Amino acid sequence: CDPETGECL
Amino acid sequence: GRLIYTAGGYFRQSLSYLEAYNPSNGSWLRLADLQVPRSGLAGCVVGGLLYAVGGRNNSPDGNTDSSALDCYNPMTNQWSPCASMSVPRNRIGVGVIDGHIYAVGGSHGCIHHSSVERYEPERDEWHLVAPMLTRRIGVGVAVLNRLLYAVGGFDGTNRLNSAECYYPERNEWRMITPMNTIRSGAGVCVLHNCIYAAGGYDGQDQLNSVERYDVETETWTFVAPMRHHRSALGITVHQGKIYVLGGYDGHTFLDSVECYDPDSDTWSEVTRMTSGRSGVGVAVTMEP
Ligand SMILES: *CCc1cc(CC*)nc(N(C)CC(=O)OCC)n1
Repeated sequence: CDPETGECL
Repeated sequence: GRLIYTAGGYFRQSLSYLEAYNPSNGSWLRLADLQVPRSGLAGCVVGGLLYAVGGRNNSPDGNTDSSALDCYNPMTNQWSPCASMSVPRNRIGVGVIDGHIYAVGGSHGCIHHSSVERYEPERDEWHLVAPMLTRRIGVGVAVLNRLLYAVGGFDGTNRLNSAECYYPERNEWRMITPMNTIRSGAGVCVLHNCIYAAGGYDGQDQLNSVERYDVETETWTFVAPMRHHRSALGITVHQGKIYVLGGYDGHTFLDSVECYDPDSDTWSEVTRMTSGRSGVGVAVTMEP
């Protein structure tokens, strides 16, 4: 996940 | 009779929620969903209308960056499409100056934008203005004294502590003093002559630190940190207090909403969102 947003990928 | 609106966001997938918080009584109201789910969008208000700008739909079937501008009227509880921007802009920042919306930065796939465009509601038209000196996605934007500021973000290679200001009558951007901390995904707002930058991600951790830029002194000074570290938070100002909404802390999609009182230099928890989420768009307007 993207550490800034939490979103998958 | 003013509410804090939160639009979109992410939790498992990008969301279409529109919910409004009333600081006067602590209530939340669920209102008409966005027509298309989106996270990494920005919200703003012009002439009583709420706008949702940019973002990306990160769905089970794929990722679609958005060039959309959608208009919500609280008097009818209806979303209407408005003119789309020149390009998709995920993790955009927006600011309103003299009735016009400035859309700044953001990404389209691997493209990290330095471009900036301006919307005129009276003509339902966007036009490109001078680009920023730096490409910025996850950029925080705020307006103070009819000047537009773009703070932090990520340029495609590095997360940034830099910031810059746009002077509309000269159609020119100039660097300002950099922040004391690298922040991409911070919440940026204006309160009493200062531009605040709260949270974000410095390359290693989601931050709880908060710093403010005094436009008269050109310095950045830390204030009290938030209780929760958060990145991709929503932020707004209402009756002289800053409100931060949600975000990601490296573990949880926060439902926390904290409120900063500048007179006491303290943060307090004021309500929880109905469910945890990151990447929301936030703005303040009349009750629906
Ligand atoms: C978005 C799904 C997710 C979140 C996080 C937190 C960063 N980690 C992972 N893992 C470790 C990878 C994985 O198995 O993802 C499957 C979707 N996933």
